[PDB]
Parts: sequence; structure tokens; C-alpha cells
Amino acid sequence: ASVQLQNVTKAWGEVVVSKDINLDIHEGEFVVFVGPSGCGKSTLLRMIAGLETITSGDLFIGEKRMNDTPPAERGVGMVFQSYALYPHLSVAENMSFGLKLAGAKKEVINQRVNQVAEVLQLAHLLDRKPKALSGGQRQRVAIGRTLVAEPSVFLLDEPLSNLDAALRVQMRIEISRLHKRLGRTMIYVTHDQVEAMTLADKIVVLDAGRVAQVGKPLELYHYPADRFVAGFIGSPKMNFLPVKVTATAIDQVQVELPMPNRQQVWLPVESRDVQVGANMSLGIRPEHLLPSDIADVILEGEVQVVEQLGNETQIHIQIPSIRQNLVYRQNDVVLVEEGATFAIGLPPERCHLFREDGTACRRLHKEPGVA
Amino acid sequence: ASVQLQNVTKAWGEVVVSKDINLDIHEGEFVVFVGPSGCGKSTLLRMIAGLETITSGDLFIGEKRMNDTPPAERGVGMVFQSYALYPHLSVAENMSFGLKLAGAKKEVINQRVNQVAEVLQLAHLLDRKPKALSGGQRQRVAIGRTLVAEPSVFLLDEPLSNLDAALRVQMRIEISRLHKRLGRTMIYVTHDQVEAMTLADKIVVLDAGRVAQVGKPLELYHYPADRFVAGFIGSPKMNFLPVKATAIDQVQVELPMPNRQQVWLPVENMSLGIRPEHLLPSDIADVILEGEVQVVEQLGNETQIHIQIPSIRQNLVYRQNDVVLVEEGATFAIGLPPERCHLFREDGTACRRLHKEP
Amino acid sequence: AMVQPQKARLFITHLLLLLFIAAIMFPLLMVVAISLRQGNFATGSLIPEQISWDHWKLALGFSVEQADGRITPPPFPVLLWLWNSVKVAGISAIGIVALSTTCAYAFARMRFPGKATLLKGMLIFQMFPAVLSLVALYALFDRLGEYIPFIGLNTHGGVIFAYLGGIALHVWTIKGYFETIDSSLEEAAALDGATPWQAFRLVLLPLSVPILAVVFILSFIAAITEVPVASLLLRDVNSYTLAVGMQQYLNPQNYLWGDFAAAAVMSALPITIVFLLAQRWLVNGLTAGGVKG
Amino acid sequence: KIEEGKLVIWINGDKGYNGLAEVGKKFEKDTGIKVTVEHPDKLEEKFPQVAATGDGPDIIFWAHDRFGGYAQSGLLAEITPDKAFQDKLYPFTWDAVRYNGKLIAYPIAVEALSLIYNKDLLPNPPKTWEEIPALDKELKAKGKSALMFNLQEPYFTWPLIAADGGYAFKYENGKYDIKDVGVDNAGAKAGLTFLVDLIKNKHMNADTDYSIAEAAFNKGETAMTINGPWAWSNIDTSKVNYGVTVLPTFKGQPSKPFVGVLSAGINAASPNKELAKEFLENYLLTDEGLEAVNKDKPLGAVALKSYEEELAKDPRIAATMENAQKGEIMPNIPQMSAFWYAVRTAVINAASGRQTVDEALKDAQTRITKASAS
Amino acid sequence: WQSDALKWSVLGLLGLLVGYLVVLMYAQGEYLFAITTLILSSAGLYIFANRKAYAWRYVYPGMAGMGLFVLFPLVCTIAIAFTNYSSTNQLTFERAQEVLLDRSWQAGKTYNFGLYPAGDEWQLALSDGETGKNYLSDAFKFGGEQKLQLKETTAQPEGERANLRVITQNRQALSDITAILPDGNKVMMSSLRQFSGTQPLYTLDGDGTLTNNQSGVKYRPNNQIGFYQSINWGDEKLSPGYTVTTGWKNFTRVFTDEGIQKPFLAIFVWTVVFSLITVFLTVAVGMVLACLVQWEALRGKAVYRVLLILPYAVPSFISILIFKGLFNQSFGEINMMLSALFGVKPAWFSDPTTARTMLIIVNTWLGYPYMMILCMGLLKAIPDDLYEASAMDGAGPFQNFFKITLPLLIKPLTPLMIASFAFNFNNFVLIQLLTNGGPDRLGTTTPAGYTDLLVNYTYRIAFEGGGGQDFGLAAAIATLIFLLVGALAI
Ligand SMILES: CCCCCC/C=C/CCCCCCCCCC(=O)O[C@H](COC(=O)CCCCCCCCCCCCCCC)COP(=O)(O)OC[C@@H](O)CO
Ligand SMILES: Nc1ncnc2c1ncn2[C@@H]1O[C@H](COP(=O)(O)OP(=O)(O)NP(=O)(O)O)[C@@H](O)[C@H]1O
Ligand SMILES: Nc1ncnc2c1ncn2[C@@H]1O[C@H](COP(=O)(O)OP(=O)(O)NP(=O)(O)O)[C@@H](O)[C@H]1O
Ligand SMILES: OC[C@H]1O[C@H](O[C@H]2[C@H](O)[C@@H](O)[C@@H](O)O[C@@H]2CO)[C@H](O)[C@@H](O)[C@@H]1O
Ligand SMILES: [Mg+2]
Ligand SMILES: [Mg+2]
Repeated sequence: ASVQLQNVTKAWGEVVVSKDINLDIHEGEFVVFVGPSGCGKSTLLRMIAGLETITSGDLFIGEKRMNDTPPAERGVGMVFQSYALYPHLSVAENMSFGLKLAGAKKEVINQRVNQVAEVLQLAHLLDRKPKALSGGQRQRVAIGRTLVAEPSVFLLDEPLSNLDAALRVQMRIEISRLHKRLGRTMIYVTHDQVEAMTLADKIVVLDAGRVAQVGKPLELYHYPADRFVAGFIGSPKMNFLPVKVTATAIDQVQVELPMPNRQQVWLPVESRDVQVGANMSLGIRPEHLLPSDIADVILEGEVQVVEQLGNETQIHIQIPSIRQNLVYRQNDVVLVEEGATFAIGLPPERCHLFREDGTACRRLHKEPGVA
Repeated sequence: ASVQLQNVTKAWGEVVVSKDINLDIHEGEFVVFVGPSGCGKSTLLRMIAGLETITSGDLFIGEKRMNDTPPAERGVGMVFQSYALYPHLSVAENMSFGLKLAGAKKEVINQRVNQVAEVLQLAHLLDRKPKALSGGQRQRVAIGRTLVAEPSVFLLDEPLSNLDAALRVQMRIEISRLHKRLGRTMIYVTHDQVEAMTLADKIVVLDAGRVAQVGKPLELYHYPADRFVAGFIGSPKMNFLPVKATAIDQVQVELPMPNRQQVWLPVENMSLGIRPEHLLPSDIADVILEGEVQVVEQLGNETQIHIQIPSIRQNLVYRQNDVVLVEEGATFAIGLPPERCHLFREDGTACRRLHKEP
Repeated sequence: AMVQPQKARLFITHLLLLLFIAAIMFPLLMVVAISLRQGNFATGSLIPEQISWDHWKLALGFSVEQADGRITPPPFPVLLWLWNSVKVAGISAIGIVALSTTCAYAFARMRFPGKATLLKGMLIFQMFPAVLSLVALYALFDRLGEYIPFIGLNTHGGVIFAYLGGIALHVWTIKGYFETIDSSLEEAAALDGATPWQAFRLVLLPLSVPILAVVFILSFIAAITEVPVASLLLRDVNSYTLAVGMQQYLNPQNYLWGDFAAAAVMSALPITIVFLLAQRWLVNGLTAGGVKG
Repeated sequence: KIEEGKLVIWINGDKGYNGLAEVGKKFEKDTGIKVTVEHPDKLEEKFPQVAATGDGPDIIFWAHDRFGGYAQSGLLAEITPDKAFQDKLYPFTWDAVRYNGKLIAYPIAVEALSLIYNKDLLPNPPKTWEEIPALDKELKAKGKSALMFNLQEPYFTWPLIAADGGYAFKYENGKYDIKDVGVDNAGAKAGLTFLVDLIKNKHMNADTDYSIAEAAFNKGETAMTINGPWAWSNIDTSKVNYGVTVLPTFKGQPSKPFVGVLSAGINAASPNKELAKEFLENYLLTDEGLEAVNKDKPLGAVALKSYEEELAKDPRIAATMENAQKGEIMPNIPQMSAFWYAVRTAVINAASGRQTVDEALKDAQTRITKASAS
Repeated sequence: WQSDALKWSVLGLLGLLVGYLVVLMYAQGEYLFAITTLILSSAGLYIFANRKAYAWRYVYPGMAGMGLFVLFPLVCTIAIAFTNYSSTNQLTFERAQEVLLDRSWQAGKTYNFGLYPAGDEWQLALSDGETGKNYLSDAFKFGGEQKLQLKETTAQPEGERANLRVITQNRQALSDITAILPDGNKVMMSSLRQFSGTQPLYTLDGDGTLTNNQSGVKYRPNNQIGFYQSINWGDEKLSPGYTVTTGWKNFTRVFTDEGIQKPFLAIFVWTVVFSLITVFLTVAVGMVLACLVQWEALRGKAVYRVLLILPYAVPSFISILIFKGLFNQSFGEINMMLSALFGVKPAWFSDPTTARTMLIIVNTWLGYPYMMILCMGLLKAIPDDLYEASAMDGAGPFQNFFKITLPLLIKPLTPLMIASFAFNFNNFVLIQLLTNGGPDRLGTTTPAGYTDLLVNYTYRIAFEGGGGQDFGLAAAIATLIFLLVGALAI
């Protein structure tokens, strides 16, 4: 069940899709992979599975070196991103195909399929072939086929993508439970930021075949190790203002906002390898921007976009001397036009800072719920 | 081009999948179809497409009957749920395929492909076959294939499912950028709430075949017609409590909790509804609602708290901004705003909310 | 399930098929004419002036009262021959499909030293002019015959065994079809624990059913109609295939055209049946809904 | 290794094999030796392949021409009939079954082309070829036509070509001179020139094959045709009142059709040569013996004088023997392989107008003579 | 799952049969069949033995048949090309020597014999037809070689003449009796009726020479041409003649002879052109039909489907001859129809190009169902949603075919088109039956025609052309036209 990767590399001739990747997944640990579309998430899974060849490096599942083991003998099961359902067999036959190859009893097979089909709301669809199913039903068939098989390593490749919000919740809890009932290793790939946050005992960020950062869910949200990671976790994206260093203290850095007024602000952020004058990049999340009336540092501009979400309102503002729009989030339904003058408060204790090479300056303000 | 359905129905032998549905979609209107996995969104979308037969009812595109018209002549284009890419053709060749059929202009093609390949961030992959791509890369090739064709009526089936949250933002925008530049009708199936709320001029909520409600994004959010619509629009789900004297311009009910408090609600065995986002902290409100914490979900931007109230079998979901240090088992209280409450009949229909929202 | 259109396109094709059929059926309707014409004439009117049933009666076993009074019994067991043609072709085809299919699986799903050499070796070595082959085959089955008598000369076993040599093409044919089935279906199988054989039998074959029917049809036809090998190997009249047997109707100066044509028509019958039965295996979209992409 | 103390016989499927088995059943009743008669497909080709490695039948029945090939390959034993026996058969049949002036098979039946005619359309058939054009016009006026035969295959046209002096290979005194070929000489030329003339005057059609001529006669569309004894049973089903007579003469000299003598040869590898000799000589080649095979399927003309003298009571067989006696024995030399193609193609060119008579045969001869050289 | 030890019992019992059948083949004399059977089984058992040759377990059962009934005959054919195997030299040396050693000549007189029962013993009588003298022997016992002295007699023997049945039963014992006349003549049983002075024509020497008892000529084995020849060589050679390895003589002969080379290239063009056009046509005709028949809008499809493959169901031999009947120039129903409408009679057999055309119509007629049946299955592999996608890109029937259906079919169909080219290239039969290679290529020393394929023009040299049936030449050419179609498969 313990899956470990050391200096794992995958090349497609000259194109490198995974470079020197190192991970350590302990038994019963829920590890969630995230990264941009086409960065190598599935490639990592398919190497763990044994459906792709590892170019160089070692793969250890159960402390056994599995580089050259056939797929069957790996103790690994996978919900394929492309489903790969047997299109000649019913939902039932699909979900029971794994145990039919084991020496399973008919009453064992029929009992644990009717149970796992009930939690995925597939009760009624049990006789249909994949042709006679919806996209989200086929996806659920794929999830079920693996839950029935109950392997030492659960690999789940974007398994919830094609389900409604309300169901995507109901599946999340059943997977959450199964991880705590079996106590077995699950590697779970998703784009859904909420899933990444809730299900993960630990999250891995990928970036063009490179491990960007590993850590707890709150550990990445609050403390990205660089610019890329900061821009990837949390939707909407984190706003980025180009700033200049004016003064440095060991415990903090003072910077200058690019507006006409050349306002200055002290940020609780390490000054390790930061020179006065040099150009940084100030990160601040839409959630963290304050209302103007109760702030020391104010930024003002013109509203470009307003998106009414019901629960909240999202307001994109063009603030002079910055090319990019600042995205701001407000609780409740807010009545704003396009072109209205809008001002937002910027809180120094919640500002991230990144060097010219993109690396973050460790935030020294202790945020709640971080070990 | 204008598109409308009229008492439209579809059956597989005698299993009804679309029940007497009625929709008027004007030209240059962006409409999104929402519904629970397996209600009939693609089935409907495909009936317009011509890929699926229509049992009974009438389908009009550009003010002429289309029921017996072959798909290739209805003036529609589509991004399939399953991509349905051409395996023998490269990324470039898949996209440029629609044009090469309708009068190939050798230069205009290369330009329109490169333009659309740039926004979908596919430019560096144009020589690849589908097999040598990621799940999301394939999906974007499918999207491109339609947008390069510039059909009269766009049909999009969950086209942003396997995209990362960040690139998903960039695609929403570029679809709006295509919608206003063309002024062409778009029917858009999606599971994403944000995509439904931001893109749509009109949202169609589908439920096991039938049309559950049609309206504006905020209109369905504030004013849902029945039990089902409330619990579908807005994630996490709206909470429901079983309630039990009425005034002229408002309705009073009793809470099924130990204290048995009575509260008046500005509306037309009942069911009460309250969203997680609407619930307040304890000391602010008049109607206090306290229970035991069950599940705490740390989302980063917010904290989502599950509460079990005595004699209430269902968990009450509460949302509160920022990181809130609260643990399982702890006792929690939340405020219940009566003006932000929904009421639902024994059958399901909602007693129209009378409070006027922004 | 799909919405269909102008139905003049059906009308125009229905007509252009009917005319095609008539044109290609006409050479065959000429044969049925010969088998019904009295005496033995290779050429006459399509609906013969003098129609006889004697040719079809002798093929079917019935005795014939001729002009002078005497009853002619059937000279040959034409029917038995047809039964022999079926056993030999049928079993042979089962054998060809079985061999070429397993052989194909390895060329398409497995990797081993000299794969391209053998596949291109198969294609090339079968395309050799088989002119002095009969002088070689007799020598093999003559020898083989004393060690295993069941597959020697004058045995249906030997004939079937000889036909199991020509799989080269069929291997290419099934190798091909295999490759258009998505890999991830057998990967999913493998991860469910299935051995390569189980993946081959439970996942891949059921989806390759149409091409297997094709290979079976193409074998059957080849073997019903085959004359040289079978005529060389079989010696007892009651073991003859219908192809081999109807050679009796062909002589130095004349052919018994009527008897021969009747035999020629019968050999089309088992093919027609087998072809008709194979249809339930010739279905579209067997992969439908399997793989997203 | 051919099984000792029994007789395996091969004969073609259109001969009376059931009758031959009846004679072999009489042989078994007298000698104890069991006889078995087989009729395998392409036995003419099957036999050499088996007789080479010491197998095959004890006796084989095929037309004599093929035996000069087998004997060269060393597949046939040299038979030894006494003068008394040799006098029972027509002497010219013995000339057919010689290799290197040594007898290699027993003549059984005699087969050759005759002149078949409709008695109703034509009561008196012409003795001469020159009578044809005059006879045709008076028939064409009644809608019909005079003569139709297979012009495409030179076996059928050779009688006329060789009537004046044409010959395959010069038979000196028992040996075919393979250098001396006569398809070029004034005789073969005069025949073919007359043949083309019949087509030119539109009495005959240049592209008339066997199948067409046979159908024309059985339907009464033509008054007379050229065909062998095999064709008779066809005309009998049509219920046509017909006769078989001698072939017309060209320039006074008789038509010289190819003679096909059916022969029985002994396998050189047989441990039963004596048993086979006795069976052939004393059991088959008798009045009683040949009757059993002929009763099954008619042998036509036979080599045995005595049975032939009895069969001739049916005018049809007597015509067959008459023409064969006046005709040319088919050379049993391998050099005929070249002859057949070259002369077939020669008549094709002359009849179609592709080449004149003179050059078409001059070409044909150069082909035969230089194929027989290299 | 069965027993794990059950596999080694199956492997041991097969490793028994092999070894037992191998040793049993080494005895009596079957050696070539033993070297080949050991290697095949060794490979076969080793493959199924260790769990690392897994891939070869699927390929081996298939390849076994190919090696045995395809490669083996190919090898034999090549092997024969190095020899003079023919009509003239068909026998092995042992078989040709054997045949010459059975040859016998009549040296003495000829006496009709009878057999006479003398109690339990036998008595032999002879009768000289030429002098009218009779001869009679003493009472003798059967079995083994004995010599009987015959006395001139006037009397009849006391026993009653024996059956042909009794003569036949005792024929063996009879054939060893050397009867000796009073004048002192050796005479033996030549037939069941006669005793004669038959003696062998040849006698085997020792150093390996055959001397003739009648003439006195000595003959020696000439292993260059493969005959016995007089002696140092004279000018007379004896038949049969035996098969002898002649190195390259038959391969070189194709390169040697100017004459067999004049029409070569011009034919080679026609054969290639003929084959390509057929391949192109059959595939095209077969593919469209396949598409038309699986089209679900069509409502008679199941009938059309069956009727369309019928040209392949009726054996081709009779079909081809019927086509020879229809295409007749003056008669024949094709030019009957073409005379009423249009009013022209095409010269199908006479004119080279119209013949070449006829031949292609017929070849297409015979071969289209094959390609159709292939595409019938092959088409079922193209998923339906590919045509749903083309509907959304606005493609019609014709556009679907050329952009999707056809490109998807060419890749699998390719090796079935290459093979079809190889088959029709050697399509000896169709030509022979229909046109016979006609019409004439005027002025060909070795005969050729305009519709002749390369294999047709060849086997007329090797099997006709008057030189017997030279198989050694036929195998030499076959090997050459395989090397050409090999260098054509490039
Ligand atoms: C010398 C060739 C002679 C061959 C003629 C054979 C004689 C039969 C007469 C038929 C005449 C053809 C007329 C065509 C009329 C259109 C019929 C039609 O309209 O029916 C179409 C049938 O397609 C189809 O055969 C597609 C139609 C194919 C049209 C192309 C024909 C030209 C032939 C060139 C092809 C050569 C290929 C070269 C190979 C290397 C319907 O197709 P779709 O629904 O889009 O397909 C999708 C679905 O089937 C699958 O879900
Ligand atoms: N067979 C192949 N040959 C070459 N390159 C490939 C192949 N398959 C995938 N790639 C590339 O490898 C990269 C990563 O593949 P993959 O791991 O599938 O991406 P991913 O992280 O799963 N993204 P997504 O599935 O879209 O969320 C992509 O950019 C592909 O273009
Ligand atoms: N061929 C078929 N036969 C029978 N039932 C079918 C068939 N195809 C689809 N269905 C059913 O039709 C219902 C709706 O189809 P569909 O429109 O694909 O669902 P959907 O709304 O697209 N949901 P999803 O794709 O999961 O977001 C599903 O519940 C299927 O069970
Ligand atoms: O190509 C014309 C050809 O078609 C058929 O031959 C087939 C044969 O039947 C198959 O078994 C395989 O070998 O392919 C051949 C063609 O590639 C006809 O039998 C044949 O007469 C005709 O010439
Ligand atoms: Mg992926
Ligand atoms: Mg759908």
C-alpha cells in the first residue's frame, strides 16, 4: 500500500513530461494530485499503475521495486479519466468483472455490487450497457468498478468531473468514508479545488513535470513556496501587483505600490535575499481584500466586470498603473454597475511577496489552523 | 439563429426521457441547461442537433420545422460530451475539418485555426494526434473544432469538465468574447454553478425529463418555484426543515425543535428552506438555532460547518467567511433570518417569496 | 436513432443496385439454365426450350426413367459429397479462425524479437507461385500417413490439416481489426487482474466478433470451392468433397454440363447459409460508450 | 510398392467402369485374384506422379498419345502379345501403341470424328467438301444453314487441312521423324485456304466454337456437323432423326481426322504383369469381355475385329471406324505440345483475317520445328 | 484452477511421444523427416516450458502450419530448380536402374504349357507349335528353384489339366522352374499360358556398368545429363533417364535464350497493369457496396447483401466458361444486346484492347465480393460518433466517405491489396480458360499473345512447347517471378 517514487522520469522521445519527481505516500494516506491540464498527472498515475514505462528512477509500492511488474500483479486499481468501461457488458457485469476473475462467491459478488451500486445511485441502471448511459453515469460506473474491487492502492483520475454539484458532494463523502473505513492508500487527481481541500491529508502540486510543492491543504493556501503555486490554489486566482522594495528588516519587507501616489507598506514577510530597489510581485487573494472604509492602504479604480453569483458578487477592477484587473469578492448580492468608481482595502498581514525568480518570501504572520 | 421546442417528447420504447418540454430561445441568446446527472440534458441537446430522433412535438430552428431534417443541414455545431475526435487527423486537422467542408479557403483556415488554437492554448500541439494528448487537451481540441466552424447555433455539452479552475476562467471569458462578437444562439450544458450563473441570459433547470423552471440566474437563486429547484441551484445545498396560523400578506410556522418557537415569514405540514450563505452568527439575530457540530471543512477562503440539531435528522450546513477554528463535537449556534427563508408545500411547490432582493 | 432526410437518394440507389444485381446475376442465371436444360449444352436460351428435371433428380438421389424404358440409378452420391464439403470446410474454418486469431493477438498486443521480420515474412512467403507444391504435398501426407494415419492420404483429417497452412493473410486481417480497439479496455482488464489470455478472450474477442465472422466466411468459401489439393489427397468416392466429385462430369472431349451446373449451384447453397448466419455477428458500434475521447 | 496378387485398374469416369468391374469379377471367379477399378480425377496426371515412386495402378486406360510420354519416363512395361493374338486386332491400332518400335499398351477402342447429319434436312450427305457452298445456298433460302462445327479448336478443323497432304509428323516406318513437320506444305495450305473461303462466302462463322455448333444441330438450325461418338447421346435426347456417315473428301482425297486409340498399359512397377496380361488378353479383349463394358457405356469402334464386325451393324459405329482407318494416328511424341498451340493459333489468324493462309502456317511451322529443336 | 503438477505430466507425456516417434522415424529410413520433426517439437516444448516465452505460445501453433504447408513446398520448388526433374528425367537413379533391370528380350522358342496332377505330385507339359512336337516332365514337388528335364512324348499325361485357378495359386513356385528341352534349351515361365526363352536384356556389372545381352554394347551412368550412355562416350543414350542436379542450367536458360526474351517486358507491362486495375476496381466496387448495404435507411439490404456475394459462391471455373459464351463475337448474348441498342459488335477475342477489357470486366466480377466481404467486417470498426461529428461539421454522404470511411479503411486493407496484386499477377487460370492468351503476338518465335500473363507465357514453354514437361524450368521461372514480385513489393 505504501507507494513511493524516487527520481522518476518519463520521456516521449525528446519531450520530457516528468522530470526527477520524488514523492512519499505512506499507508492509509490520502494524497491528492493537482496541476494544469496536460502537466503529467495521469502520466504519474499510469506509471504507478504500470501502463506506461518509467524511463529512469524507482517505483516502490509496498517497499517492492515495481518498475518491471505487470499491471495485474501490482495491487493497484484505477478509475480511468477516459472511463474505459467494457462496452459489451452491463453495468453489473462491469462492476463484477474483477471478482469473477478472483475465486469470489456468487453471493459475495451480488451482495457487494448491489451495495456499492446503491451509494452511487446506480441501482436502476444496473442492466444497461455503457452505450445506454449518460456521461456522468458512465463515470460512476468507472468509480464503482474499482470500489467493488477494493485494491491496496486506489488511483482515481478526475473521477467526479461529470457530476452535478449536489451529487459531487454525495460521492465525496462516500470516498471520504471509504478511506477511513479501509484505511488504505488513495491517490486522487482532481481539478475541483474544493475536493482537493476537503479530501486530502496532503496535496501535491505539479508544474510541467516538476513537483511544485507538497503539503497540507491549508499549508499551500496560506504558504505557497512560489508564484506558480500561489496562482494555482484557490479560485478565483490570486491578484498580482508589481512592487518595488524600499526598505528591509529581518522580520519584514517594505514595498511601494505602482500607483501615482507611490504609497508604502510594511509586510510581515522574510527579507531573506531581497534587495532594496529590486522588483517583486505582491500577491493578495480576492477573499482577503477588505472594504475601503476600514483600511490603512486603499486602492481605487474602475469596474470592468460584475458577476452575480447569488451567494457573493465578483468585481473586476482596473486600478491605474497595473495592467491586470483586480478581482474582488463580496458576501451577498452587491449592486454595482460597469464603470462605477470602486475602492478596495489591502491588508499587509495577508500579502504574499515573490522574488524575480518567482520564489515566495515566507510569510511570517501565523495564520489560523497551520501546523 | 432562433431555436424553439414545442411539447417535445422522447422515448426509448416506453421509457420516457423528455416529458412534454417547452422552450423559446431567441436569436443571440445564451442559454444554459442544468440538471442532475441523467435527467436529459444531452438527450435534449442531441434532439436539437439531429443526432437523436424526436418522438412527438415540434422543433423549429430559424422558423422552419426541423424534426425530419438531417443534422448536417440544421446549421448547428457541437462540442460533444465525449469529445468524439477524429483519430486519424491531427489537432490542426480536426479543428480545420468543419471549414474544409463548407468551402475551403486555404489562407482563411490557417489564420482562424491559429487564432483559436492560441486562446485554447493548443498552439504547441497542432501536429499531434488525439492519442498523444491529455484529457483536458482533447476536450479543448473538441471546443476548437466547433468555434472555428462558426455555426449558426452553438451546442455545448459540459465543455469545461476536465479543465483546471484557472484555465476554466479563461475559457468562460473567451466564450463570452465569442458570444457578443457573433450574436449567435448558444445552448450550453454545464454542471458548474459559476459557469451557469455568469454565462447565462436564461437558465433552464431540467429534472428527470421535464422542465422544472426557466429564469434568469439570480431569479432562480432568490425565487425557486419548488422544492427541487432550491436544492439544485446554489452549492452547497439549501437546508430543509419540516414545519407546521396565517396572516393576509404573510405566513407563520412553527419550528420542529425542542423550544417550539413560532416565526412569521413574508410569503404567499410544510417545508422550510434556508441557504448556508444566508444564515447569520448567534447574537445578531432573534431566532437562535443551536446544535452539535458534526463536520468541519476547511476550504481556505471559508469554513463550512455541519450542525446536528436535536430532533432534526438532517444536518444543517452553515457557511462562514475565513478560517474558523472550530472542532467536531463542539456546541454551535447560528441565526435564522425569516426574510431569507423559503417555504414549500407538502407536494413540493413554493409559496412565492414576498421579500424583494437586490 | 438518427434523423434521416431528400429520399430520392434511396430511390436512385435502389435503382442503381437493382441494375447492378441483374448484370452480375445474369452469368449465374445462365448456370441455373444449364442445370435445367435437357441433355448437356453449355449454351441455350435463358428459359430453356426443353426443360428437364433429370439432372437435379440425380444430384438429389432420385432414379430417372429414360426414353427406352430402363431406370437410371444415381451414378454418384452428389449429396454425400456436399455433406463432406461441409464437414471439411466447416471444421477447417473453425481451425483457421482459431489459429490466425491467437496468432494475431500476439502480433498486435505483444512485443517480441523479430516481429516485423515474421509479419513481413508471412506476407511475402505466402505470395510464392505454388506450381510444384502438389509434388511436395503428396510426399508429406504419404509419409505423415504411416505415423499418424488419421491425417494421411484419403482422410478428411489430412485435407483439413493441409488448409490450416494458409493463415498469413487472415493473421494480417485480424491483427488489423484488433488495433482499432482502444488499448485502455485491455489495460482496465489487466488492472482487474486478468491474464493476457483472459484479456484476449473476455474483453478483446467479443469486440472483434465482426472480423472473426469475416475470416470464417472467407475460409469456408475458399474450402468449399477448393479442388487441386483435395482431389490429390482424397481417393475413395464416398469421401469426395462436392468440388472434387464434380470433376467426374469433366472429360477430355465433353463435359456433362447439366450435371456439373447442378453441382455448381448446390455448392453455392452452404455458402449462402453460412454467410446468412454470420450476419448476427456483423454488428456496428460494439465499442460504443467504452472510451471517452 | 504395388500390392502383389490383385489388380488395381484406372479408367476415366465416362468409360463403362461398372462393366469393367464385371469382367474383373469374372476374372476373380476364375483366378482368385480380386480386381478393383478406380476412376480418379485427372488420372492422366495422377498416374505419372505415383508410377514414378513405384506406386499407382497395375493397369491404366488412356488414349494412346499420352503413353509415348509415360513410356519414355519408364513408367510402362513392354507387353508381349503373340502373332495369333496380334491378328485379332486391326493392325493399324498396334501402330499407335508403339514406343521405340516396341509395343507398350493394348488397343481397346477406336475414336475419331465423323460426319453427323440431319436426315430430314438432308437425305443425301455430300461425298465432297466442294459440294458444300452449293449445298449451303439452297438451304439458306429455307432459313437454315449447311455446316457448323468447332472452328476454334484445330482437332476439329484438321481433317480438312490434312486431307490434301498436311501431317503432324512424318511417320517413316515406325518412327516419327521429329524434324519433319507438314503444316506448311501445299497440302495443308490448300485445306486452310478452302476453310477460310467458306467463312469469306459466309457459309461458316469464324468464331464458332463447340458449344455453339452442338446447340445448332440439336435444334435443327444446321443440316450437318462434325463430332465424335460422345455427342450421340445428346442428339438422342433431342429426338432428331439423324445419321452418322463418312467425312467429305477434299480434292478427291479423303479427310484425314486424328485417330484416338483407347489403350490399356501395364505399370512397369507392377508385380502382376502376368496376371494383368492374362486379364487383358484373355478376359477383356474378347467378344464377351468388351460387351460388358460397352453394355455399360458404349465403346464406339473397338480394336477387336470380331466385336467390331458385329458393332458395325449399327451404321454409326461403322462410320467411326471408316474415318479412323482413313485418318491419321495421333502422334504419341511429346513434340505435339508445341503443335497444338501453334496450329490452333494459326487457324485463328487465318479465319479471323488477322493473317493470310500462306504466312499463318509458315509461322506455325517455324514455331513447331524450332520448339522441337530447342 | 487444475493441478500445478498436471502440466509437467502433460509435458513429459508429449516429451515421450516425441522421441518415440523420432526414433521410430530414424528406423527403416525416414531421415529428412526426423531432422525437421525434432527441431519443431524442441521449439514447441521449450516455448510452452519456461514462463518467459509467453508471446511465442500464440504465434507458434500458427507458424507451424505455415512452415509445413507453405514454406516447405516453397523450399521444394526452389530445390527442384537446381535439377533436371522433368517428363524425360522423372525417376530417381535407383528407380531408373530398376526399370532397365526388368527389361527383357526374347531369346528362344515359345511353348504353351499345361499343369498335370500326378497323385500328390505335379507334372509339366509343353507344346512346340512350330514343329508339332510335345514334351513332358517327371513328377515333381513345388517350392524353390529346381530344374526339370523334359522328354519328347507321344502320350498324354494321366492327370487332368489344371485350372487357371490352380496355375495362379501356384504361380510363384512355378516361376522358379527352369524347364530343359531334350535339345538342351533353358526355358522359363513368361506368362500363365506359356514357357519361353525370355532373358534379361541388361545385367548389372559391379563397378556400375550395364552391358546388353542382345547387342553387346556397354553403357555407363552419365551424371551430367542423367542417362546411361554407350562407351569415352558414344552417341546412343537409353531411356528412362534419371533426375540429376544441374546447378544453374535452368536459371541461366531464362537469361540465355534470345527469343524467350522478345515479348517479356511487353507482357510484364500487361501483367502489372492488369493486376493493379483489378485490385483498384474490386476494392472500389467492393467498398461502395459494403457501405451501401450497412446503410440502415435501405430496406432490402439483407437481400441485396446476399445476392451480391453470389459470384463468389458459384465455383469460378464454370462461371469463367459461361463468360466465354456471353462474350462470343458473332453469337453470345452480350453482342446480341449491344447490336440492338448502340448497334455495334465489339471484337472481344480478336482485338487486343477489348479482350484486355473483357478480361478485366470478368476479373472484377469474380473478385469484387471478396473485397466486399472484407470491408463488410472492417467497416464495423469505425465508431458511430465519428459520423455524428461529421454531421456537426456539416458533411454529406460523399464527404463522409472520402474524408473518414475511405482513409480509415485503406490502412487495414493495404496488405490485402498487396496480396491481391500478387494473386492476380499469377492468375494463370482466368486467362487460360477465357482467352488462352489470345489474340496472337505476331512474330513471336516462342509463342505469346496480347492477353498472356507472365506466368502464362512461361508455363507454355515449361509444359507445352514440345519438350515434355520440364518441371526444373518451371520451378526456375517461378523462383524468378517471385523475386520480381519481391522487388516489386518495394
Ligand atoms: C468504378 C466504381 C463503380 C462503383 C459503383 C458500384 C455500383 C453500385 C451503384 C451505387 C452508386 C453510388 C451512388 C451513391 C448514392 C448515395 C447513397 C447514399 O446516400 O447512402 C449513403 C451510403 O454511403 C456510401 O455508400 C458512400 C457513397 C460512395 C460514393 C463514392 C463512389 C465513387 C467511387 C470512388 C471510390 C474509389 C475508392 C478507391 C479505393 C482506393 C449514406 O451514407 P451516410 O449515412 O453519410 O454514412 C454514415 C452511416 O452509414 C454510418 O452510421
Ligand atoms: N502518447 C503521448 N505521446 C507524446 N506526448 C504525450 C502522450 N500522451 C500525453 N502526452 C503529453 O504529456 C502531457 C501530460 O499528459 P497527462 O498526464 O495526460 O496530462 P494531465 O496532467 O493528465 N492533464 P489533464 O488530464 O488534462 O487534466 C500532455 O501535455 C500531453 O501533451
Ligand atoms: N440508449 C439509451 N437507452 C435507454 N436509456 C438511455 C439511453 N441513453 C440515455 N438513456 C437514459 O437517459 C437519461 C438522460 O440521458 P442524458 O441526456 O445523457 O443525461 P444527462 O442529463 O446528459 N446527465 P450527464 O450526462 O450525466 O450530465 C439517463 O438517465 C440515461 O439512463
Ligand atoms: O482478385 C480477383 C480474384 O478474386 C478471387 O480470388 C481471391 C481468393 O478467392 C481469396 O481466397 C484470396 O486468395 O484473394 C483472391 C484475390 O485477391 C477469385 O477467386 C479469383 O478467381 C479472382 O481472380
Ligand atoms: Mg489526466
Ligand atoms: Mg450529458
